Amino acid sequence: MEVIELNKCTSGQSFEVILKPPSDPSLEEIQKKLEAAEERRKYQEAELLKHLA
Amino acid sequence: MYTFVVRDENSSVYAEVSRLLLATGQWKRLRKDNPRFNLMLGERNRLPFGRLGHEPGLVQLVNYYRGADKLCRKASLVKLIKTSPELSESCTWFPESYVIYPTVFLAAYNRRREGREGNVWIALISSEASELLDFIDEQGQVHVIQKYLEKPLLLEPGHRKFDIRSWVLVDHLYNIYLYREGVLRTSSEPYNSANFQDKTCHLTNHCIQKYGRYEEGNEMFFEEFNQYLMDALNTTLENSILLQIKHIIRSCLMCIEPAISTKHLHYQSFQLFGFDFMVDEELKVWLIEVNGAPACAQKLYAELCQGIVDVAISSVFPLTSIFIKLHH
Amino acid sequence: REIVHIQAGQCGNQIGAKFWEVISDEHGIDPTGSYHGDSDLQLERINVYYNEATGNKYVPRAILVDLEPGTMDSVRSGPFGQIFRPDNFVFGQSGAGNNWAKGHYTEGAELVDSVLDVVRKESESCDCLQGFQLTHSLGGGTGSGMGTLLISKIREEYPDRIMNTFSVMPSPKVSDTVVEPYNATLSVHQLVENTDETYCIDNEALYDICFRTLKLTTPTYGDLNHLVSATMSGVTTCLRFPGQLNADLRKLAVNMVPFPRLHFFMPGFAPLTSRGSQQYRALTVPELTQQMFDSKNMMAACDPRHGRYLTVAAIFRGRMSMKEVDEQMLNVQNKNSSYFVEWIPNNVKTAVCDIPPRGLKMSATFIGNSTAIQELFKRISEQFTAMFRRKAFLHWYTGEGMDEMEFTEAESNMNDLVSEYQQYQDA
Amino acid sequence: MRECISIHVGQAGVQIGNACWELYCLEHGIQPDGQMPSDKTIGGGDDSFNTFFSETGAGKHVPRAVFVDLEPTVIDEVRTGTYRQLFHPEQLITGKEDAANNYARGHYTIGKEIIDLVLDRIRKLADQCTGLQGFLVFHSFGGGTGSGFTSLLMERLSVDYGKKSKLEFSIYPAPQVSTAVVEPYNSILTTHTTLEHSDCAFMVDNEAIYDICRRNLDIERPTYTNLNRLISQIVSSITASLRFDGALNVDLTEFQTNLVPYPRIHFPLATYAPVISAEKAYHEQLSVAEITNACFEPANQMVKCDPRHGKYMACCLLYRGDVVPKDVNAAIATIKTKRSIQFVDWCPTGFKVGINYQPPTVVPGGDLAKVQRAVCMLSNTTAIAEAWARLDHKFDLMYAKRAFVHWYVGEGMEEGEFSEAREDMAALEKDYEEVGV
Ligand SMILES: Nc1nc2c(ncn2[C@@H]2O[C@H](COP(=O)(O)OP(=O)(O)OP(=O)(O)O)[C@@H](O)[C@H]2O)c(=O)[nH]1
Ligand SMILES: Nc1ncnc2c1ncn2[C@@H]1O[C@H](COP(=O)(O)OP(=O)(O)CP(=O)(O)O)[C@@H](O)[C@H]1O
Ligand SMILES: Nc1nc2c(ncn2[C@@H]2O[C@H](COP(=O)(O)OP(=O)(O)O)[C@@H](O)[C@H]2O)c(=O)[nH]1
Ligand SMILES: COc1ccc2c(c1)NC(=O)CN2c1nc(Cl)nc2ccc(F)cc12
Ligand SMILES: [Ca+2]
Ligand SMILES: [Mg+2]
Ligand SMILES: [Mg+2]
Repeated sequence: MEVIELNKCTSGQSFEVILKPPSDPSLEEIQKKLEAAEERRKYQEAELLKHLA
Repeated sequence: MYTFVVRDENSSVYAEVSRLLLATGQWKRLRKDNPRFNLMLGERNRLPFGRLGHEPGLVQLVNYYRGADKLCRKASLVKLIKTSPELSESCTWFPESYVIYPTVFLAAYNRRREGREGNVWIALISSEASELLDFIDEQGQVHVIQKYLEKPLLLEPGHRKFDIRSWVLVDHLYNIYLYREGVLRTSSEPYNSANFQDKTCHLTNHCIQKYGRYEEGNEMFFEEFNQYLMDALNTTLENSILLQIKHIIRSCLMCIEPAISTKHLHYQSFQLFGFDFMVDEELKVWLIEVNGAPACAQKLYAELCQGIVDVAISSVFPLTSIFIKLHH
Repeated sequence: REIVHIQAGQCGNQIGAKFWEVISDEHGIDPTGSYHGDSDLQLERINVYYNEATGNKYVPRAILVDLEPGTMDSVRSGPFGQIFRPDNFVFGQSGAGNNWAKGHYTEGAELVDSVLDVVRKESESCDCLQGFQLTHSLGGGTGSGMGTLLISKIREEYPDRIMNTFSVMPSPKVSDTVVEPYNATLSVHQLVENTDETYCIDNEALYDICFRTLKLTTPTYGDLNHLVSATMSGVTTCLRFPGQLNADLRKLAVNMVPFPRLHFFMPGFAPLTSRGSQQYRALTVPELTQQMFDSKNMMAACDPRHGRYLTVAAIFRGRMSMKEVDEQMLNVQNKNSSYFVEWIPNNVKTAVCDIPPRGLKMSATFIGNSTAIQELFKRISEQFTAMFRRKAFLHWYTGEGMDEMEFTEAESNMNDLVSEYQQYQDA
Repeated sequence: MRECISIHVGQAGVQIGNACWELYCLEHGIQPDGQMPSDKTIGGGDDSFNTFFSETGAGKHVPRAVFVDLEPTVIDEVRTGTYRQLFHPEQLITGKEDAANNYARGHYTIGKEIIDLVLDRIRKLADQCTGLQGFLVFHSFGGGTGSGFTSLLMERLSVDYGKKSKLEFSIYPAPQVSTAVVEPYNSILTTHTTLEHSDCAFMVDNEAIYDICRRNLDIERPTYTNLNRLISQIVSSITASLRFDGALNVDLTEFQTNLVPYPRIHFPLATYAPVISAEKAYHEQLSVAEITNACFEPANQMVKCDPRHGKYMACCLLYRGDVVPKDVNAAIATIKTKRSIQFVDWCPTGFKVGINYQPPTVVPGGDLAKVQRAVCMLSNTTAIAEAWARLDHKFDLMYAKRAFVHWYVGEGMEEGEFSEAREDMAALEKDYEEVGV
């Protein structure tokens, strides 16, 4: 069991202890997909308003 | 009323646990996928342990021990014996075993060669290595090889091999319960040394007996066999064999208790095990296989499945004994 | 989050009126609109249902609609009649004669725009309008035919607000005329399409509860409507009062409705009480829980054991242990887990509110989306085709423009609805 | 010094944010008006607490916090609470209509109309920062705002701050305290769309916190304030190294370095002991070894699961109070023998220890008792995948029937995002299972 990097200070201490060794999309693409869902919405809503008509 | 689902339809044993449970009029079987169960009589592979114990207001119990496989798989049982210090690479009740994959065995086989000592082994039984090592690759999966017990204890009349199966039940509290009824699965074929390719005389598998001469179903229960020991050997089953069996069951299950205990867990396990032993000519008991999904012998199904319900199931869900508590 | 209430026709105005009495008493608002209550819990969410008027008075956000001046004059004469904003009385004079066609196509058409105008004035006052709740029956003509015509028009003007109805089902045990199955099948078609949430207040179930369980030999509408005001106060608890939930119509619709057309809820109430006579032992949380799931307490004549619960909301009113509520509710599920679908995990939700309703110390209101409601829609489909296979009484409707075809479609949509409820009873 | 911005989203996010910020103020000696007597660098400093607070020319200490709820009710209680003066109005952003437990409504419909206003009040804070580290994002998996707005926010942050780290504190959905039946839809959806944007996420299954509150606090029916004060204790433990002198986890990049070797598998299990009731008049104070052992009992974990049946890739012990290295190593040595602690073969078996001498702080009149020493283990064990299986089963059950799907499609989303998000999750459970066998 090996302690390895004791750092101390006034607040406390820290250290490691080895027991054993080993053996993104774009702003445009965001606004695109987002605005595709708002079109898919306005379609579905215009069909509703068409059917009401 | 408690509730329970069923997910191993081939379970001869829990087939009966299910039956008796219903007949109490206080248990109800739900659909296999119903999550609102108290008791999971679960499947044998990929049982979904990570889903038990998350149902508010439901105390959940299951009939297997997550991690128990380490004791019930030929290759892992060997790894457990060598690495766990509790068992020790030296335990006197396990035959020499090595795990060889197919793509120090030889070393000890040659220290034996240097003594020209018995050098039979098993998987499948050979005497020359090359004979065996060429078999494991002929299958493709992992195999393990073990000192064959060239000088086994043979019942007379018959000059016949056998193994002992003891049924052991571990409850949610990790009490270890040995069933009083054991069984000897006996070969009807006089063990012949030179011809190691004489299956049925070397392998005491009830199935392999595809018989009935000396005992019904090549099966000798404990009353008969103790009497034979008393008459033929001037001893008793307890003294000559059972002491060592309770030491082995106790030792194996004490070993893996930290890995599988459900003492503070959010669900609970019990499990039934079948332990298989080999008694040699010196009246020494040997552990061969530990079976995690064990079939009982028909005469006892009534008794053992009612004892499961009392000790493992009604202990948790309440509505002389047929077991010996093995004390740790 | 304001709600706009609309009550239409004989039945919708009579139960509509009781609702406002009942909940005006729970929020300490009196027949003048002046608050005289003890707890602040009564006013914290008063705006969901009431508009605050100058002088710090409260005026129900209620639009009162009838093709006839009869009932509506009785409301104005009733105990809380003065609370209602008078501009919100919208009414014709011809009546609708228990005729769906007159409600929907001829007489109602004349009057609907004036209703839509009062709806508009109310909506514009609104800060965040959740949607609408309508009280009507499906068996006459105004509430049935005009009622659904309004619902169609509201959804066109406010396509994205929530539409909630309290729909009284007709029953031969309490029936004005023989065309009620015609009127209700036509309306049920409308309701499947244009509401998010409808509470199926069956007059069959109200009748039996009055006869078998309250032992009322000869039940009036006033007896039935006592049951209806109890359920209505119940289901609206978690919208009018502060609690852990603090619900609104939309969250209610999201969690209760897995499939858009299956939005017909079975209400239930416990303890069943009869007007005037107060019994003096409070119930025990186990009693509320067993009773509220009891078919004898359902307000839709369906056997819950003949279907599966898709979803369930349960509301407990009074001082009691939320531990025992948790325990008693977890226990009826795990006892009768067969009757809840496996494929919507954890489909029973529960809430508690400290204020009990008037007269009782502790009460449980049940809201079930059970596939057993199909039994209701089958009952009415049978009475519908019993006459329609002979085209009986049809002339009352062909005389106002309607075609036989329109009946075949409505009949057909309802049998579809029943098939859909049947699909999930086996899933 | 490098600043850290806290973003609290949804009801669960905001109410937990309150719990934490109040705890921070207690621990740092800041008052409900943001006056810190002990700070002598008035109107400034690059002290360690200054990573979470800015100072004012009038010497007020102000959370580097942004609260955002699609609905005014919860953040309003902040606007009128004991710490109303602490925050600055434009950091408390509220909508009008909430997401109705609808991932798609919070992400697409209502998300699009506020995502710009929010990223602007966020950048207003990034501009008072000399060397921004990144973001701590607090949210529920279950709420529509919690799940859906958060993943839209997470996506833009990756865009406007590609170089800054993002850590998550995520409330995982528990039926007992749950308000909605669609939480498994929202959970999978938001995990899939946030996975590659989050550097490290600490899950807190409300089931686990609730039963710790019943068992170890003798609270009959835990409230959110019970769960949130206990949850901010754990949060404090995990952030102390950013707000205090130390040499372990001093910046948000170390969290990924110390606890996340493979980047997808970035869900470290938290275990916390000891949780001791303030009603217990007589309490025997637990030792270093007793509390380090409690870190390997599942009944203390932030998520119920069985680390014996997985493998570790990392481990931190964060102590607060009367603890010395020697006692820790004796307790580690004693524990190593008795417990089933298996690391992956490409990782060293061993612990990174961190000790802060200031003992845990308890908000006066809470349910937690003062204690001389506490510890919070952070362990990246594959056994947490159990929670993913649970969540993914519940999701397969509803989705096989497509129950509730229409609510989502009806806002923009496509049935496809459902199976796409579920396949990611299926990828995730396979990753875990690879590493842990
Ligand atoms: N631990 C804890 N969990 C909470 C708290 N508040 C809500 N939750 C959990 O969050 C889940 C739902 O997410 P919410 O945050 O409440 O919803 P939201 O973020 O406001 O999004 P909306 O749907 O628009 O309301 C529930 O299952 C709760 O268990 C809290 O204060 N503490
Ligand atoms: N080391 C050894 N020496 C001598 N005989 C041995 C032996 N190991 C096993 N045997 C005998 O040979 C048989 C080998 O088959 P094996 O033990 O694999 O069947 P099995 O035990 O897996 C069937 P079950 O799972 O139903 O108990 C053993 O059952 C025993 O009869
Ligand atoms: N429960 C209840 N049902 C009613 C009441 N009044 C009428 N109904 C039912 O409603 C149907 C008649 O419709 P009605 O509303 O009176 O006609 P409308 O005035 O044109 O809307 C009948 O089947 C009655 O059973 C009432 O006060 N209570
Ligand atoms: C089945 O799953 C849910 C059912 C219902 C609801 C819900 C989830 N979650 C919500 O936010 C709205 N809500 C409720 N709404 C209204 Cl109006 N009354 C209620 C009364 C009791 C109750 F338990 C819930 C509600
Ligand atoms: Ca300073
Ligand atoms: Mg009438
Ligand atoms: Mg909210």
